[PDB]
This record gives sequence, C-alpha cells and structure tokens, in this order.
Amino acid sequence: TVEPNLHSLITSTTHKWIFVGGKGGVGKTTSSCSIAIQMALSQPNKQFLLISTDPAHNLSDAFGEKFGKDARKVTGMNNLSCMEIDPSAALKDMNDMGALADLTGSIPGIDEALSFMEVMKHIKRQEQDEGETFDTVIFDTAPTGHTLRFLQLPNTLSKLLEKFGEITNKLGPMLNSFMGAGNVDISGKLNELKANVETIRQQFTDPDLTTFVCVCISEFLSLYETERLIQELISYDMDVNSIIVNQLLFAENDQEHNCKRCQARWKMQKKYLDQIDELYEDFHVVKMPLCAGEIRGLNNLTKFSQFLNKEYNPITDGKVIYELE
Amino acid sequence: LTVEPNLHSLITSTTHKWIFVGGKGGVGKTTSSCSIAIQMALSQPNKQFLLISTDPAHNLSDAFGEKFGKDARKVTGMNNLSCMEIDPSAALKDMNDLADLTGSIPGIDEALSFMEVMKHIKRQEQDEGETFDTVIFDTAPTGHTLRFLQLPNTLSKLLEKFGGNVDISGKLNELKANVETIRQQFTDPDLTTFVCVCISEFLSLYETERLIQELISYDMDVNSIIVNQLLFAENDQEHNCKRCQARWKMQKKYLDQIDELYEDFHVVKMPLCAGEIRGLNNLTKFSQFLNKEYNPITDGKVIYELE
Amino acid sequence: PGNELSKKYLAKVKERHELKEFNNSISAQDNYAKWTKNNRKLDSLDKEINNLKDEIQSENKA
Amino acid sequence: PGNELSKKYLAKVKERHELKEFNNSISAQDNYAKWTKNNRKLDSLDKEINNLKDEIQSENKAFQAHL
Ligand SMILES: Nc1ncnc2c1ncn2[C@@H]1O[C@H](COP(=O)(O)OP(=O)(O)O)[C@@H](O)[C@H]1O
Ligand SMILES: Nc1ncnc2c1ncn2[C@@H]1O[C@H](COP(=O)(O)OP(=O)(O)O)[C@@H](O)[C@H]1O
Repeated sequence: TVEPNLHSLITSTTHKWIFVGGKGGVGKTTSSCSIAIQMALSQPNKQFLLISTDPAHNLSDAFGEKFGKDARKVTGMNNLSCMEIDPSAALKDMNDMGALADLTGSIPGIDEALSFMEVMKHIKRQEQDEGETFDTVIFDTAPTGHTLRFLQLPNTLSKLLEKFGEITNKLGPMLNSFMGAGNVDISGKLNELKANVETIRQQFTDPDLTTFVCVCISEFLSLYETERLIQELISYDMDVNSIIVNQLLFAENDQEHNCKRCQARWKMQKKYLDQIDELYEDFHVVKMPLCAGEIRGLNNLTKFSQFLNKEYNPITDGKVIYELE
Repeated sequence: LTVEPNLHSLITSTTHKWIFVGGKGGVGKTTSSCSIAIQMALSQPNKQFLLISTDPAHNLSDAFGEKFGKDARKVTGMNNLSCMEIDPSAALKDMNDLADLTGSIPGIDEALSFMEVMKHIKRQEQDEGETFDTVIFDTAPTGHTLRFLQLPNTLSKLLEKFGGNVDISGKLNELKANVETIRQQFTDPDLTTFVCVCISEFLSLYETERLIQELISYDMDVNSIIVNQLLFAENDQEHNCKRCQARWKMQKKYLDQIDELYEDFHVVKMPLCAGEIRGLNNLTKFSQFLNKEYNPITDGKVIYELE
Repeated sequence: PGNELSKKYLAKVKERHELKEFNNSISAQDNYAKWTKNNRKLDSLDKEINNLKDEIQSENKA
Repeated sequence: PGNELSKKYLAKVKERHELKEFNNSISAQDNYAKWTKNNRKLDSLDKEINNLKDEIQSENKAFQAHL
C-alpha cells in the first residue's frame, strides 16, 4: 500500500513544488537538502532548485559552500542549484525606494503573500538572466512563523471586498456623498491580490503539483508540533502525505554499543513510532537513523539521503551511518 | 547580588503552603515533584507534608515503588511526607449522572474538578485528624488544570451585560467566591509558588516560556525553573560516545540563553543519571541537588550510585 | 419548537463534554494515537457548536 | 477620538508591525534570548491594540446611546 519511504515522490515526474518544514532542531535543513539531492540524482533530465528563506544561511552551512542571492549550482551535482535569499531584508527595500503600509498588519496574511511573491520574483529573474528553466523547486520553509499562510488570504480578502462594498451600498446617499477621498484603488488594487495570489494558490493545492513533507524527531513535544502543522496545512488545502521521523537511534541493535542511557531513549522513541504509525496509516512515515556527529557536505548528505528512497535497515545498513565520523 | 541557582530558599521557606510543579513532554515533572517534596520534608521535620497527583496513570506510585491510592498513606521510609493519588475527572462525572453551562463558560470544569480535590483532602484531615502544613501539586501533564484563576474576572465580564431559570445565576455567584477566596491565596507570593520543569532543548524551552506566561497572566508566582536531564559530558571520567558530547554542546548553548532570559529566576541544573531514578533511596539522593547545586566535578560519582 | 437549537446545541455540547472527560483518562503519552484522534474530534465539535451559536443567534437577527 | 484613536491605534499597530518584521530576521535558535523578549513585547502590543479597539468602540455605542 503505502511504502515507508519517499521513493514515490523522488520518482514522481508530476510535482513542481515541494515544501519541507519542522520546528525545533529536528533536521528540516538536512532533510531539505536530502530530498533535493535525491530528486536530482534520480531525474538527470530535469533541473532543480533548493531555495531557503533563513537569514542564517543554512544551506551554505549544510553543503560547505557559499550560496548567495545568485542561484549557483552545487559543486559536485549537475541539476541541483541552491539559492538563499531574505524577503524581509528585501521588503524593507521594495517600498523603501501613505496607505499601502497601514493595511498589511491590519489584514492577516498579506505580509506573507507579499514576501512570497517577492521570492518567486527573484526566481523567474534568475531563469531570465540565466535562461534556464527550473522544473522543480524545493522550499526550505522558514523555521518560525507561518510562512505560507497566505493561502487563506483569498477567502479572507473576500470578506472585505464584500464589506467595503456592503457599506458602500447600504449607505447610498452617504456612499455617493461619501466622496471616497481615496479612489477605488484600495478596493481595486487589493482586489487584484485575490487573483495574483489565487493562481499561485491553485498551484499549491494540486495534489500532483505540490506537496509538503514534515520533519520531526520522535518525542512528544515534536510529534505534537507537527500534528499541529499537519492540521494547519490541511486547512490551507495543501497536500501533506509524508513525515520523515529523524534522529532515531535504532539502538535495539548497534555496533560498539554497550551504553545504558542510550538504550533508555530508544525505548521511548520506539513507543511513539508505533503510535505515529497508528495515527497516520495513510502517510509515508520515513525513519531516519541518527548518525555519529554532523552530516555536512555533499559526500555525506548524499550517503545519508539515500535512506529516504530505500528505507534504512538497522541490521544491514548499520555501517553506512558510521562512514560519517 | 545574583540569585541562588537552587531551590534552597523554597525548601527552607516556612511561609509557603501551596507548591505547584509542572512541565509537558517527558521532562521529569513527576521526578521533580517527588524531589521537591522529599527535600522539603527532610528539611522541616516539624511540619507535615502531602504530595498529591491528578494523573490517572498513578505515577507517584511508580516513582516510589509503593501503591498509593485515594487514601493519603505515608511514604515508607519518611515521616512527614504523604502521597495521595486521585482522579477528579471521574468523581465529578458521577454526581453528574446539566453541565451545559460548564462547557459554555471556560474555566468551570477546572474550578469544579479542583474543589473536588480540595474536598478529598480536608476529608482526609478529618478522618485522620492530621493537618497538612504544605501540599505539593503534581500538576496534570495535559490541559490547563489551573485556569480557573480567570473564572472570577471572566464571570464579571458576563453578568452586567448578560442574564428555576435563574437558580443558575444564584449558585454561580456562590462560585465566583469559592474561586476568589482561593485565587486570592494562590496569587500570594508567600503562600504559593510554581516550579517549572523543562529539558534543555528548543521545543521545551518554548513550551515552558509559554507556561510561564500562562502563569504570569493568572497572577500566580513563577520564580524557579529546574532544567532536567543535563549531560555535562566534558566532566565524565573519559570521552567515549561522540553523539552524546554533541548534544551537551547544544544543551550548553541553551542553558546560557535561559540564564540570560531569566536573570531573576532560580535556574536549577539537574544531571542526567544512568537509568531510572525510582524509589526513595534514589529519589532522595538525586533530590539533594535541588538544594545544594550539583557540581559535575565533585558530585560526578553520586549520579552513578543510581542503579 | 426549540428542536434544532435545543436538541442539537445540547447533544453536541453534551457529547463534547462527555468526550473531554474521557480524554483526560488516557496517557497522551502511552496512547498518543487515540488521544490525538479524540482531540481532532473535540476540535470539530468546538466549531459546529460555535456555528449553532450563530444559527441560533442570527435567528434573533432574521 | 481623532488624536488618540488614530495617533495611537497607528503608532502601535505600526510599531508592532515594525517589530514583527524584525523578529523574523533573527534565529529563534541562536538568539533565543532576544527572540523570546521581542515575542513577549508583541504579546503586549497585541493586547493594548485590542484595547484601543474597544476604547474606540465604547466611544461609538456612547455617542449614539446619548443623542
Ligand atoms: N539524522 C541525523 N543524524 C545525525 N545528525 C543529524 C541528523 N539530522 C541532523 N543532524 C545534524 O544537525 C545538524 C542540522 O540540524 P538542522 O537540520 O539544520 O536543524 P533544523 O532543521 O531545525 O534547521 C547538522 O549539522 C547535522 O550534523
Ligand atoms: N535526571 C534524570 N536522570 C536520569 N533519569 C531521569 C532523570 N529525570 C527523569 N528521569 C527518568 O524519567 C522517568 C520519569 O519521567 P517522568 O518524570 O515521570 O516524566 P514526566 O514528569 O513528564 O511524567 C524516570 O523513569 C526516570 O528514570
């Protein structure tokens, strides 16, 4: 039925948008890179882009290369290109070049939709100056904040374009005498948003064009935060089908293992894994092993990432998680 | 003029009567609950103590290795510490076999369930004729067990502007009192305080920062956080496991941050012992590091006598 | 006849209050499974009881 | 009414919106410190902006409840 891996997605040809996210230091970035590398290696034809909003420049840290606002290609790859931009340190540079400001914090979701299209822009620009079309883009969703909440903006902006009017047509003599000192602009320029962000929406709501992958560690506070997230995404009508449970130490059988503490934690993780499996039967629950020390740079990110395709087997693969010391 | 990185001041206090211990996630709430209890009991022989838990899973019983029930028994080996395990969600569900105005008004169920407990306590002090000087609450893991502290103010915010079709408005004013005579007490920094338990990782330092806010709102006193399960790896007899020493690095990072975030707080660092900490002989040994702060160098041994 | 806004606003607010009391009887840790299920449920009843609050309110508005 | 329900409901809703954008520029992980501070702040402005929403609302059910 539903295989315990992301093979079906790394093999998929239909998808164009993939989102990876997860609060807490669970492995979002590492997974982001892994899903990227894996997809790139499995489809040579297509061209890929791994983009990150984070200010701390994580992708750069992960690979050990300096990626900037300029979509460079991963040194050692051939269709994977990373791009790190800051939409906040660009929003304070968009308009910083009044009314178009005092209505954003008023309406929940704008700032996001704005910041996002600011990104999409920086992307198509690259595809121009480089004349190279990206078939699929992977989003290293930002750690904090509901980065892609704008998907509700439409149904929310409708309550205003049906209000700013239901008051302009319920008080007629004073809707006419109501010389709107401000032209239809507000009710017309923030009317085109419910479109310029309604097309992008029927992109991210197509079960075959975009999907989200949740990263989580197997402890309570995390299985919670992600159950929350899965709900937040279900509401947006986005597709959530796979969760990658990271940092599992399959201690039940280990090489050079004879430590007491470590085996106590595994016992707990195991407990919750069984619960996750029970809670999400229709989901792709991917178990990833906890390697000894950092997983940095392509040579390792790759080696580690293959366990998103062919599920990791603690017995046989036990060694491969030690080539990373 | 910094603050003591321990709970000595509270285990020594004579003024307090109510102490709440809480923390979501498997961080060590129960263990800390017992530790604060045992510690307070050993340091004040005169006074008599009660450790009560709402948890259905009967944790205190697991912790000590004794079967504590609805009947306040005394800890086998102690002299003024008595544990009591009751379930209020089940007792309040029997004399209710309607509450429609309960689910309607946020906070009732709690205030109700709480007084149901208080009741079961004074009853014990009757049939036993033994007054408890201080009670420690092993706050429930999930749900906002003590949110009723807002009930009063909230209930006002729905009386001047809102309505036996009125016998409801009668036994409801009788309530906004029982809960206000209390909240008055719980909101007194000398009589009651809350101790947060947390592990030193992000999702937990968050959940507790949240909690500290929830408590500040209720005007309850939050002054101490016990950071449990710390490694202090560098201080082991020797470097072996690398995956461990990597975690310590992270914990250390957040500890520094916690210290910076709560300068006026009693931030208590507790070491991670090898395997369970069950039964009085160990709960005690481990609990003393809530009084005299644990020193990774000297005390390094004492965390290995534990099974 | 005070049916829909009575027999409903009660059956639900009552069942919810019957579940909420059942949820606080299992370990959100040992039964994360069920626990989270029940919560999801209580999250719906919380909305369809906040709907019958407007269905019963906009009735005194229409 | 015009100098208080305007110059205030803006200074705040604006400053909050100025902070919120500043908070999303630091690692809630590397600067947990500041990050949590800023949040605590945004949690107040969120209330004292939800107060001026009732202060600006009690001054309307008032000028119409009194001729
Ligand atoms: N499964 C794993 N096993 C071992 N180390 C891991 C694993 N996942 C992540 N890491 C380590 O954590 C670090 C990455 O944390 P990161 O993924 O960037 O946290 P976040 O997703 O919250 O940004 C890396 O330096 C890597 O060494
Ligand atoms: N500092 C510690 N060192 C070693 N083990 C600990 C420590 N703190 C708690 N534990 C372990 O955790 C378990 C208790 O967890 P518990 O306190 O009941 O979590 P919670 O408070 O969320 O219910 C015990 O079995 C004990 O072995």
